[PDB]
Amino acid sequence: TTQLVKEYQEKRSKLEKFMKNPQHDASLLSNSNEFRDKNVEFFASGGTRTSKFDKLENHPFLGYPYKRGVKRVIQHYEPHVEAGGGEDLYGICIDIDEFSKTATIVPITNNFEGYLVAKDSTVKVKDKLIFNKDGALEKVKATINATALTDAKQISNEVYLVKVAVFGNKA
Amino acid sequence: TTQLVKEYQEKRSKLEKFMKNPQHDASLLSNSNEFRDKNVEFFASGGTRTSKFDKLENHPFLGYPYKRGVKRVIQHYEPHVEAGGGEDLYGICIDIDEFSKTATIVPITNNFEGYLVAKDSTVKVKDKLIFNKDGALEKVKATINATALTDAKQISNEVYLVKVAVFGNKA
Amino acid sequence: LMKNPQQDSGLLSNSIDFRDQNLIFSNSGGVCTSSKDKIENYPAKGYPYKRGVKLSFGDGTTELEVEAGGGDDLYGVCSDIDEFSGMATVIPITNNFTGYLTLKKDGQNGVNPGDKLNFNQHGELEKVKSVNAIALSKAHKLTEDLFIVLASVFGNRA
Amino acid sequence: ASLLDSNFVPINFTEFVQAISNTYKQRRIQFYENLKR
Amino acid sequence: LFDENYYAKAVANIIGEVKDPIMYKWFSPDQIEDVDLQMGYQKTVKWDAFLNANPTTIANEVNTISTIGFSSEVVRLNYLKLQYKFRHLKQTSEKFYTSDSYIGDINNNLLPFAQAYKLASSEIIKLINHFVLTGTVSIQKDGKNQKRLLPNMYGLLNMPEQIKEEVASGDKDKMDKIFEKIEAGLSKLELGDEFSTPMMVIVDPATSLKLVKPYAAASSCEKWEDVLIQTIKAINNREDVYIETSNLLKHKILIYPLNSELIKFKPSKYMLPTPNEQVDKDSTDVAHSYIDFVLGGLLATRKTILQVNIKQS
Repeated sequence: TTQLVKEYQEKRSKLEKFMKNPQHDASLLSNSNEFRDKNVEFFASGGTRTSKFDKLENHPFLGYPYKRGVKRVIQHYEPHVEAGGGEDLYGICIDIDEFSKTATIVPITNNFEGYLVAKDSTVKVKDKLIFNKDGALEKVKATINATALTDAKQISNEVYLVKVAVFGNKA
Repeated sequence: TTQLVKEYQEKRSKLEKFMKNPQHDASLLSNSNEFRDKNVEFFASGGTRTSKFDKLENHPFLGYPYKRGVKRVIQHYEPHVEAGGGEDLYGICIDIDEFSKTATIVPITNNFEGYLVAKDSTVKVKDKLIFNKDGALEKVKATINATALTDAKQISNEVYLVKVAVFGNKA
Repeated sequence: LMKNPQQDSGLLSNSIDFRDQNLIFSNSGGVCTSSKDKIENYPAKGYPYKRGVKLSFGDGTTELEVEAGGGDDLYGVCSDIDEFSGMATVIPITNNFTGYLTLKKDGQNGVNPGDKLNFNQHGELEKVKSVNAIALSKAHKLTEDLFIVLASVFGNRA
Repeated sequence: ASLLDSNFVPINFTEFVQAISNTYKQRRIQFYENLKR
Repeated sequence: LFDENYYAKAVANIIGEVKDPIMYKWFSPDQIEDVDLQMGYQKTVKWDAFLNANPTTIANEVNTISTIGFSSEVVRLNYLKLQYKFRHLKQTSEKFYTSDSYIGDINNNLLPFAQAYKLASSEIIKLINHFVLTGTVSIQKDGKNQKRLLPNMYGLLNMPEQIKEEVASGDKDKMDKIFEKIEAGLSKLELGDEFSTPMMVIVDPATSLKLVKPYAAASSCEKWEDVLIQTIKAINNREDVYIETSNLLKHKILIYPLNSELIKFKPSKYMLPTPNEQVDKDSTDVAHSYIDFVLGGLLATRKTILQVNIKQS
């Protein structure tokens, strides 16, 4: 009974760790009256600077590709976006509707400026970054040109957010 | 992610097994038009026959004492009720409320007729039953006089409900 | 060789079924179209319809035109032609595109969804280096020498 | 509040949408009234 | 509004020309009930009582009485919203494409808004009907490349926990074998006390042609259709049985009751095609418009639908 409840808590915490906006009821309110450094959060969807004429495509997704580089995988069902990088990079996931399980992707043809998941806390400003197999950004085979604007910021044991601008492909 | 979801479902099922009326969302309406054998379920609270002059006491509980014999445990907080039998039996828990964590219990001085948890499926009609250390009824040194009215009926892997009339203590 | 068949038809069309009624050569544009897409038009040399185009320069008296081509000279993808004015609608290589494009009549059976594609000298897609194109379906044959395929083009690669 | 009524004049898109759903519902009711198996 | 939004006025005039869906014939008037939302989920609670022991005789004085219990079940229905875009001519540009016999650009396949909307609406309705009967969304006659949908979104053909029978490939032409499976499926049906209700049968045309053959040496004055009607009447307590032909099905037979208490269709009030206010406009004569429609809302009881699949391999 009690052990079952504890296991339920652990599983719920582990599952909600990989969630954009997990629903956690709190016993008391939090104080965030200061207006600085409130943007570094896992639920901060979209980008820091967004243009009216940006191209957004919604696709079914497998796994959790939120704030990660995505590739197209074709299976019978329609093709789906999966968290991955390398030479297969098609775009980056900037939003996810979990009810419909639909991920929104900005194509690599468009330029983006915003926070993305990093491999670890070894990223500094003015660094060249590459998307790994898991869709995470790692310090430098850079087929694309992405530069880090800030340092790696830690929210959880594996949640590392870094402000990066991606502006196409190299040659 | 999907593995975490599967583990969460497993732990949720394990927790919901030990619950009066677990809340589940189903895609279909189960059909039970047959009015026979529609009362042998774990959510059937109370007793088969209930008198207006029955004495009911609500107490804080530890563990899950639902449909089990309970005993008073003193620990600072007020004393609670824990599932147990033997010579320490105080009463039998006939109802439960998990929101307030309050168990509705009939004292041992008041006779009862209803479905209670049995240790296993080795109980027949006209059998003398004793409450074990876990508060479950097992076939027979019986301090109380409880006789099985029906045979053990299985609903879950360990859920065994048996119709029993308890009418005091022996000598 | 035309957006609309030059020869007329002797038969009315049966508008009953709703499935697989889009694999026609007259289907212009893209299957999924963004309202924020950049659309250009140019004078057309030849018939670059449903083909990759490249810039063509004449003597200098007349302006530049677009001709079916690929390789190192790929400028975009033609998605529409107005025959009266000879204006070819071209979507730049810098813009994402998803639609039906001409496929090379060689190994068209070997084309499967998820296969990397590159443009040839005649503006025809072929199975593979410098252009990011992925086939989303199998080759559909509209004529003994005409094969189309659903492909997505999302810019050049390194 | 249906498109069948000529006297009805929607003021905004929301009323127009509500009239459409009412119009569909009335047609469905009318169909079942005139349906014979 | 109609003095400002021409497109809204055009749809209002053209809305009467769109034909009613064929799915209405598959359900009784009482089985369809509209709900009010666009996307999300709804919950339904069904309450049931039960008797906990034998009744007690009221003789002399007694205060110990038997008890009647209660229980409830909750079912969650998922909905979805989808949209399509279509191009057309700008209203001010129609006069420059009007002809003596038609309006539009034949060479470039451009239509006035009214005509384009009517055709687009008709195509959407066909897809709506396909989903209701089959539970799947696809535009390929092969049936592959399906759009992945939400859980708790099922049609009549894919509803879980229902009776499914498979006719072997070698007996695909043997009508006796086909009826053998149907009877077995009819036996396994569990209608409870609501068995005294009309029933509905849906068959593909190929199966429909096989039915109209004389009933099998050979006999006369009786068809395989009537044999099926009698067999279904054996379980619905001699109630009415209806048969319908749908080209959507392929070598499949669907049997389900027409009782709301067993199967109920609760679709969104915005399920049918609805125009969108957003109208893209440029300097050219080409405009774009959007149409919205909602999917979901089918609820059925466990083991009340018989699905016979005739393997054509």
